[PDB]
Amino acid sequence: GDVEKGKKIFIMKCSQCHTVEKGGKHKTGPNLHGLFGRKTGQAPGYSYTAVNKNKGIIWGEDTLMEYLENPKKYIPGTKMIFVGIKKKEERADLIAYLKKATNE
Ligand code: HEC
Repeated sequence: GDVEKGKKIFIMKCSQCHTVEKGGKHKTGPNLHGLFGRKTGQAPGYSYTAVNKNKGIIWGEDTLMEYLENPKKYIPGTKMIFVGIKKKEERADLIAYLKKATNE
């Protein structure tokens, strides 16, 4: 996917609620650094819903592809208030950006 496009998607659709940098602060949503290969609900010091805490999946390329299409379908009860990203290419660009930025 395209990291620069993915970065723009992130800035416009996610960055008001999320940071990605190491040590980034929690806002409405959790800091996302380290997300890849980690279970749901593991950002240190963030208070998740019980459903996000107990979803029990590992974040990676394919689970982010599904989740970001319709968060509340993937985790009913989530407090992430976000309709989703319908186009797979936008999702794939965004996820390429996250795999860089949350690992950098
Ligand atoms: C822009 C498309 C994004 C992307 C890529 C993500 N979010 Fe959010 N998010 C928000 C809140 C309140 C939560 C916690 C939800 C809960 O506890 O039920 C989340 C959670 C996530 C995750 C899961 C993180 C984990 O550690 O399991 C992920 C992968 C994620 N988000 C990605 C809040 C918001 C928003 C507030 C209005 C907005 C906009 C976004 N998030 C957008 C995005």
